[PDB]
Amino acid sequence: DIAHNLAQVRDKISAAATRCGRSPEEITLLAVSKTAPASAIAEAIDAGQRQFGENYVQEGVDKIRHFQELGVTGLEWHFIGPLQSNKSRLVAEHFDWCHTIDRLRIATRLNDQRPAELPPLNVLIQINISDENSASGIQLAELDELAAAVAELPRLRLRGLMAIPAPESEYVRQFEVARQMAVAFAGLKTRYPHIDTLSLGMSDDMEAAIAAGSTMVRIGTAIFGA
Ligand SMILES: *Cc1c(COP(=O)(O)O)cnc(C)c1O
Repeated sequence: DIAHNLAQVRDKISAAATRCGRSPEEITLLAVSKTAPASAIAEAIDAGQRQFGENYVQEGVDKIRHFQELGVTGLEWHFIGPLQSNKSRLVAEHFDWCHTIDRLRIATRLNDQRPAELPPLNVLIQINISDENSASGIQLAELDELAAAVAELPRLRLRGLMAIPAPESEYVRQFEVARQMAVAFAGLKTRYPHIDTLSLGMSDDMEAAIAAGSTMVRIGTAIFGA
C-alpha cells in the first residue's frame, strides 16, 4: 500500500537526518514514479505526496496531463532521465525541474523552449561521479565552466547538483562517493546564488547520501514496489 510505504520511507528519512544532526525538513523526498501507473501516483498524491520524478519524457507528460485534466494543484514534476534534444521541448513545456543537465546545448534548448507564461525551469547539473559505464553527467573538472554558462540562461534556474553513483555494496564507498558530491555542492554554494538542491541517494544508499549531505533522495521501489 502506497500510503503506508510513503509514511515508512519518510520515517527512515527522518531518522537518518536526526541521527546525523540534521533537521528532517532539510531532506526532500522525490517520489520516483517511472514505471508506476498514474493510478499509483494518484494514491501517493492523495496520501500527501506532491513531488514526483519521471525518467521517460512521453510517459511523464501523459501523467502530467492526466493530473492537469483532473485539476490537481501543487504538484511538482522532476525530469530525472537523460534528455535527448528531440524531446527537450516536452520537458520545457511540462516539467518544473530537470536534474540531468550535462551539456550546454541541451540547457540552451530548454531555455529557448520554455513558454513565456511559465516560471523558470529549475535545473540541476548532473555529475558522473563514479560510473564508467554511463554516458550521462559531466566530470567535476567541467562543473565550474558548465555552471557559469547555465546560470545565465534566464528561463532556467540553477539549483544545484545531481548524481547517480555507480552501484556500490559497501556503505563506506556509498558515503565517500556521496561526500565528493557534497563537497562539490558546498563549493558551488560559496559563489552561486540559490544553490540549495543536491539530488543524491536512492533506496539502497539513502542513509549514506543523507549523512553525506544530500538534500533530496529519489525513492522509487521502496514507495511503489516492483
Ligand atoms: C529509477 C530511479 C530512481 C529510483 O530508483 P529505486 O531503486 O527504485 O529507488 C532514482 N533516481 C533515478 C535517476 C532513477 O532512474
